[PDB]
Amino acid sequence: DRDSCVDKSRCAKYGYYQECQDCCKNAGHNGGTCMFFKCKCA
Repeated sequence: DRDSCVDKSRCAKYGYYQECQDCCKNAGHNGGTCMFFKCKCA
């Protein structure tokens, strides 16, 4: 799942966000980036 770090990932139009970032390290994606109003990861 990790909905909280994919769709419900509390981000902006574009940017970065340490929450989804650090979550995504743990997930093993790599890290996160904001766009187009959510945080997505690798």
